[PDB]
Amino acid sequence: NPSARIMTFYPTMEEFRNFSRYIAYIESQGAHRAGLAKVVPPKEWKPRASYDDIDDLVIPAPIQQLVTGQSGLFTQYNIQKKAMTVREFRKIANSDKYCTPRYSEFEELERKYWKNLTFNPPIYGADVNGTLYEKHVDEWNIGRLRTILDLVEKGVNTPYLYFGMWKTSFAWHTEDMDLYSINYLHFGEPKSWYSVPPEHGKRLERLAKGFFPGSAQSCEAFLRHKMTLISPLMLKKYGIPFDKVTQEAGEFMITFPYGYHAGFNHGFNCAESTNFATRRWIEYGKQAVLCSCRVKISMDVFVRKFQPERYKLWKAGKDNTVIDHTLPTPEAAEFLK
Ligand SMILES: [Cl-]
Ligand SMILES: [Zn+2]
Ligand SMILES: [Zn+2]
Repeated sequence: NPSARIMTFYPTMEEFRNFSRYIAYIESQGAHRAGLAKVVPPKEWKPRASYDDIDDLVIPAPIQQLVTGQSGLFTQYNIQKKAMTVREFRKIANSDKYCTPRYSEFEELERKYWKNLTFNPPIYGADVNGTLYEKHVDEWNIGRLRTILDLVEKGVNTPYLYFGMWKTSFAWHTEDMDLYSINYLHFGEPKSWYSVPPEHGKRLERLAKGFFPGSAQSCEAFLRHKMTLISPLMLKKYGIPFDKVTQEAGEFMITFPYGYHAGFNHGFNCAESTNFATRRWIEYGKQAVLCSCRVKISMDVFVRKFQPERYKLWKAGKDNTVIDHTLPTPEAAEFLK
């Protein structure tokens, strides 16, 4: 993948059955170079039979997202609201005040998103501790991915739900500890995404530091606050390489270590997310620039199990390793030959 473009995968039931193995395969194809990838599950596969029974589910901390800014540069302020049900949320999402505008092409809804993001602050039913997967579903269960991340246990290994409405957005960020993430769109309107290849993440970081010097002087890793919104036109103007994709109901999105992403919701929808790891991530986690002011994992456990050679060297602070973002996960051995 020398273009480092967002790749889409259509695994067959046999390919899909093993998660970490498929993640290894996609990586062998160079999916990780984009920072983001799309996986379409086999037609037969459904994580839940019906999403009709979830009306009385509680969103405990709804956030009214207030955006301030101009000419492609913005800051999102999350005003916590009183707990509400999925029924209360769906009624607001679909109301004449908060419903999706009329549009033809996606290019139109995007244009409208970046014009109106500062007006009529929507509510986002974000970071809801729970799962919509049924107990019995073994393939790609966000609640139990059984990645090397489980070594921490031996609360970022838990799943979170997101109830979105038109114009609700997520700011530019990599995952905490520069981890991988899985995002499944359970039902509803699409979710649009923007991605910066990990090989260019430092150019986005540099750009963001230039625009928000107050923020940068206050916290080294200020993008981790998940408050910074940057227009694709601003990225294009400052020559930051990026790509866009639209995830539709019943699709999976994978974010890779140090793969900056941001996006917005088209209308009323629900998506489940969690973090996961591969052997590749261990150097990403060790090297990660964290938020000072303000999720932190002690790498020691991983460096003792997978890098025993470099353990005494790293503990000392002599492990001068340099991350190659083009390199696939060791696990992709069986798929690279
Ligand atoms: Cl327009
Ligand atoms: Zn994310
Ligand atoms: Zn901070």
